[PDB]
Amino acid sequence: EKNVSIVVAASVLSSGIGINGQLPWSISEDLKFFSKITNNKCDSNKKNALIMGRKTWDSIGRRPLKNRIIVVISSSLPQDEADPNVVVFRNLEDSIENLMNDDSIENIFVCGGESIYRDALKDNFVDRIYLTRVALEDIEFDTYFPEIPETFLPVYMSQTFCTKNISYDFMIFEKQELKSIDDTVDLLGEIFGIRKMGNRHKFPKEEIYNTPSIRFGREHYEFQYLDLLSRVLENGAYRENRTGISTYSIFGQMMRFDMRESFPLLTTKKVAIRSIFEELIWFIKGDTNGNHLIEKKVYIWSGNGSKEYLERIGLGHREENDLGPIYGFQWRHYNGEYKTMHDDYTGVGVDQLAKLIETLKNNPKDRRHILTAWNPSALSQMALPPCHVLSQYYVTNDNCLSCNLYQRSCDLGLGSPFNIASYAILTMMLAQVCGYEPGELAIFIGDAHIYENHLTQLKEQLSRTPRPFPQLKFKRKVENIEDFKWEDIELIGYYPYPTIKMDMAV
Amino acid sequence: EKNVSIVVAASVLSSGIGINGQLPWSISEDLKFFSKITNNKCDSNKKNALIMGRKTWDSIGRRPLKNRIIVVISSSLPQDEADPNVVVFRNLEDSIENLMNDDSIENIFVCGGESIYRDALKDNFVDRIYLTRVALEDIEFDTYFPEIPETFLPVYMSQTFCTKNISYDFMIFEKQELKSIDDTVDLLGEIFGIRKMGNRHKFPKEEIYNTPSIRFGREHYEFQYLDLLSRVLENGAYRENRTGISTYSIFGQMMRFDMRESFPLLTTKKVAIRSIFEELIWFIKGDTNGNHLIEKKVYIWSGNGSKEYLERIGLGHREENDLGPIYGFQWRHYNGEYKTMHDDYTGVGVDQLAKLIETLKNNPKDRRHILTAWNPSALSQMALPPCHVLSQYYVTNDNCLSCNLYQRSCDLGLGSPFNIASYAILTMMLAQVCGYEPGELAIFIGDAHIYENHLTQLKEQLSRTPRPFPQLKFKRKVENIEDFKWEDIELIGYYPYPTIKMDMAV
Ligand SMILES: NC(=O)C1=CN([C@@H]2O[C@H](COP(=O)(O)OP(=O)(O)OC[C@H]3O[C@@H](n4cnc5c(N)ncnc54)[C@H](OP(=O)(O)O)[C@@H]3O)[C@@H](O)[C@H]2O)C=CC1
Ligand SMILES: NC(=O)C1=CN([C@@H]2O[C@H](COP(=O)(O)OP(=O)(O)OC[C@H]3O[C@@H](n4cnc5c(N)ncnc54)[C@H](OP(=O)(O)O)[C@@H]3O)[C@@H](O)[C@H]2O)C=CC1
Ligand SMILES: CN(Cc1cnc2nc(N)nc(N)c2n1)c1ccc(C(=O)N[C@@H](CCC(=O)O)C(=O)O)cc1
Ligand SMILES: CN(Cc1cnc2nc(N)nc(N)c2n1)c1ccc(C(=O)N[C@@H](CCC(=O)O)C(=O)O)cc1
Ligand SMILES: Nc1nc2[nH]cc(Cc3ccc(C(=O)Nc4ccccc4CC(=O)O)cc3)c2c(=O)[nH]1
Ligand SMILES: Nc1nc2[nH]cc(Cc3ccc(C(=O)Nc4ccccc4CC(=O)O)cc3)c2c(=O)[nH]1
Ligand SMILES: O=c1[nH]c(=O)n([C@H]2C[C@H](O)[C@@H](COP(=O)(O)O)O2)cc1F
Ligand SMILES: O=c1[nH]c(=O)n([C@H]2C[C@H](O)[C@@H](COP(=O)(O)O)O2)cc1F
Repeated sequence: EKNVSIVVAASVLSSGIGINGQLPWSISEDLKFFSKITNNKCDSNKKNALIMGRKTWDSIGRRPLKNRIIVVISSSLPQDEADPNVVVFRNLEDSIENLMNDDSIENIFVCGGESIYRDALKDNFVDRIYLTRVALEDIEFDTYFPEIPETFLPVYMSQTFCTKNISYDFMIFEKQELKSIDDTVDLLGEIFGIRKMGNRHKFPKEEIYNTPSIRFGREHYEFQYLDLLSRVLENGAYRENRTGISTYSIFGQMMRFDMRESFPLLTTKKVAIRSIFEELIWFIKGDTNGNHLIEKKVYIWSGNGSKEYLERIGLGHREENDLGPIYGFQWRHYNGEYKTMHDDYTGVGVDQLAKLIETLKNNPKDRRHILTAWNPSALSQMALPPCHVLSQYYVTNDNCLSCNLYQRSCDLGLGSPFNIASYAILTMMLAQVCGYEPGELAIFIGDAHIYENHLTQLKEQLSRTPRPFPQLKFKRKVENIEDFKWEDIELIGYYPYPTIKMDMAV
Repeated sequence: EKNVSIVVAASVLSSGIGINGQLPWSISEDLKFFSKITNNKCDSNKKNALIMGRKTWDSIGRRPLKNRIIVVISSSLPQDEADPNVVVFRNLEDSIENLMNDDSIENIFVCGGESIYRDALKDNFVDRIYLTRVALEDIEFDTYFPEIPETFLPVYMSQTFCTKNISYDFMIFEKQELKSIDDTVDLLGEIFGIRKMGNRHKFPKEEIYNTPSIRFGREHYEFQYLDLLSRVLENGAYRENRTGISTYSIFGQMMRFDMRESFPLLTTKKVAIRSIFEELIWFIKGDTNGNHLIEKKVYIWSGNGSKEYLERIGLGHREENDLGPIYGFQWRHYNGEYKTMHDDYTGVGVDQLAKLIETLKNNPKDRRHILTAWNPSALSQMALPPCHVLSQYYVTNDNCLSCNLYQRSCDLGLGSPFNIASYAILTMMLAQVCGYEPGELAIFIGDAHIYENHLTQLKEQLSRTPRPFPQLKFKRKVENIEDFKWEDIELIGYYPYPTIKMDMAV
């Protein structure tokens, strides 16, 4: 009685694994994973057995794999005894004689085809599943991986990797069937109520924890957002704010995101990527005219730029969509005397974005690559004070550009998915203009909250197991950061769950 | 064969437990901990046995404890059979007959005196130790807790609690004697080198991990700093900077600190608390004269305020210790045209600190309580750009004041211990002026680094097991935040390790 594991690489949605007798992709790192996961043994005097169908045996050229014994399932192949590294059995059941005897076999792996996968789960022989989800779907398949039965639960999900612009994950599904420290902490939690800081930061309950079975393997960095969503539902204090819609708020959180091998665009909800870019390039160009976004069918700044909202906050004399000095006016013309959105401010103010780019490539190891937007002198003229307040940038020793963002207030339903993608794109743009590669993205949050009208929606989003991040590449290299266009951005491998509607609190 | 645990409350340094037949302190929460830790049982049809000496039996008034069987060790007391909850044995060895028979006893606890504690460890009967370290030392003891033998290792250290201005911890010492997820992550770490983000954030090795035996119980919030020290020693990239002393730097870190029941002043190194305050009140008053700190014997701003350093950065015309517009000039006179340190700036600039206090008590649930110091227009006039750049404050539903601080650059040897205490004191001052209690302190760090001349010192600091945080209380309630004086601050229960000398990089 030893371990039997399935190793497979299937597509993310349709679970396709083959086409015309070969794989529908060429991922080098995946083959290395298969080689290391099937050679992983504890006894040096034992070998691992790899069960596979005949057509798969034809796919690998009918040649043995080093340090392993290939078990071919076929009714026609002659049970040859010449090659000691290849053995043939007539049916799958007989091949599981590796259990009963043959103590020289330590582990068993089932890396066959649809025919072998299907009647290996149906016959209930599989203990573990090593799944390699690949983000390719608009191609043709003819051989699929069967649906994972409900007896299996995911226990690990790696970060999203990239090979030839193809995103892929690594998951582990397992078949389901000290206390002295935990008890002492519980007893101290009963004595001190909210005096013990642990009780102010309780672990989320299972009913609000996305994919609860993955306990120790929450490596995928979308969990940095889905678990922040859970921490708010658990510890969020019911509070009122400037709007009529109350929130559940906690203070002091952070999220990390990789940008080297993936793009932190959430997959549990279809995020409008075009509107994010059109807002970011709107900041970079220095524009404050709210109509230029409406002319491009971007209505995210319409609520805070209406005639009734401006008169309500004391800016009735201001024009319709004149948001005033905001993001992109403190970036390009800091401390500049703002008049209207039609005047020409070329030359006035401190150009932080220009000095940022000039410093990033003339002094990379400088510790002052900071782009701020909090101007106390201009706060009263703003239609809305800056939420993503201050950002710092960092050049690593391997010529990568990381980014840290502090956010005073975070709408986890609407603003947060945008802010993650927006500052990811901005870091990539700065990397190309300065000649670096994208690094990491860390977002530090002050007032992390959830609007009470988003409770039914965000609980729906938490019920969706995350999919691998897509890839974002630029089609051309620009000479100045202002020259970026929407046609220059190519989003590769984005297969999200259906979009979720959530109303903005004005 | 069941479990035998020691329960004891000893002083932090000398390990005193008694005086004149009674305890040297009155901590209510500690007695509740003893009651719950000795009643913790799994079988409802069994009771726990509490072994204690005769003099301890006199201390509790010779009356039984509910739901427990007290075992008194005494050579003179008559072995009475009347009370079934009290039994007397002639020696400690005979009393450990609870093991051999009497299956109605589930657990055994040794909460005796020095006489019972000493020959319970010497006879090697103890499996676990529940230690309650109390921060009282300048009093008189006559009964001590014996030194913990090397066979025990700490596995848990709770946060610092407060009762009647007395700080105390809870530790657990234990006697020393799935893999499928860990292996898959290791295999992916071999395939992808630094492409897997986990390899850029490696767990610190044991030789640089403070108190490595405490794996799952790093509750004490001094570990938020000692483990950041370890993460830098593990992943820190060797980089040069504006000074001649290179650093080991990582990007994007955070630390949490409780301020309700303790004061985050590091105990692994004696921190000059007076110099921290004199710098903070120097900021609050709006002063930029570097000599006023030297007149108060505070020389932390002498390196960056010398005649040779000012001429080196292009400010030769500036006076000797005229640091220019820095912290405390952007706080009180933001965007104010700076001349010299002798002029009168009363009225010019935006007073953030005043508007911060006015907003904290007139609109607590506001999400804009932000105090910034990054002014791009005044950066060129500064002797040193702001390190603690921007801070945000938050009022909880139970009238507590939390604080978030973003720090672009962090000298983990010198600036970090100061910044932790400085913004802790500032939050407490704002709480008293606004009528709140201290809450939490979260510090978000950009360039967290360690200067290479601090390597021998910081490794020494990592070899010291942390002690409970002290308490900081104000002697009087001030009417304005500027009225605070050093005589008004009382530091209670600070018993740190000896101070460590580290040179500042100018
Ligand atoms: N992405 C991935 O991880 C993997 C993908 N693949 C791909 O899948 C494709 C091949 O898989 P597939 O087409 O399903 O063929 P299979 O690999 O599953 O093998 C099929 C053969 O196995 C034998 N067989 C199957 N069931 C039985 C049975 N109940 N009793 C006796 N013999 C049986 C038959 O051999 P016979 O007719 O001779 O008796 C049959 O022709 C290829 O494109 C391959 O590249 C393969 C492995 C892994
Ligand atoms: N901080 C804490 O957690 C605790 C503190 N304390 C404090 O400690 C003080 C008391 O402890 P302490 O003074 O050490 O006295 P003890 O509680 O250790 O008990 C002493 C008595 O135990 C008996 N005894 C001890 N050793 C032996 C032996 N080898 N054989 C037979 N009998 C033995 C003797 O009784 P006899 O002479 O009658 O034979 C002796 O007088 C008190 O102040 C108490 O409050 C007590 C418990 C816990
Ligand atoms: C056609 N086929 C089946 C195949 C392909 N990809 C997979 N990918 C995954 N994740 N899981 C599988 N079971 C799997 N199976 C193949 C193809 C090549 C090799 C192979 O050459 N393996 C070498 C590895 C070669 C290398 O290191 O790049 C080995 O050492 O096992 C194995 C199976
Ligand atoms: C003198 N003495 C010994 C004593 C005192 N403090 C300690 N504190 C600690 N952490 N550990 C000990 N072993 C300990 N022992 C005492 C004093 C009072 C009670 C006592 O009354 N215990 C009640 C608790 C009373 C309450 O809940 O406040 C119980 O239910 O056990 C026990 C032992
Ligand atoms: N309270 C408050 N005020 C704000 N002022 C400005 C903002 C930024 C902001 C960011 C995002 C959206 C938004 O509608 N997103 C969204 C989400 C899911 C599906 C479709 C869309 C719309 C689309 O297809 O673009 C709106 C506003 C903002 C905020 O998020 N909250
Ligand atoms: N590179 C660089 N530039 C700086 N400019 C300004 C600072 C702030 C700062 C903070 C602390 C100290 C300092 O000497 N601490 C210390 C530590 C241990 C023992 C004794 C003392 C001195 C004492 O008793 O006060 C000096 C400077 C600072 C910095 O920390 N690093
Ligand atoms: O980029 C943004 N990100 C964001 O999260 N918000 C949300 C956060 C909050 O719900 C509201 C502003 O909070 P407040 O108006 O109280 O400062 O806008 C707005 C943005 F523009
Ligand atoms: O409050 C402070 N905290 C701090 O950590 N430093 C250190 C960090 C770094 O070692 C140096 C400034 O880094 P740089 O001069 O490169 O901006 O001062 C200075 C302060 F004033």
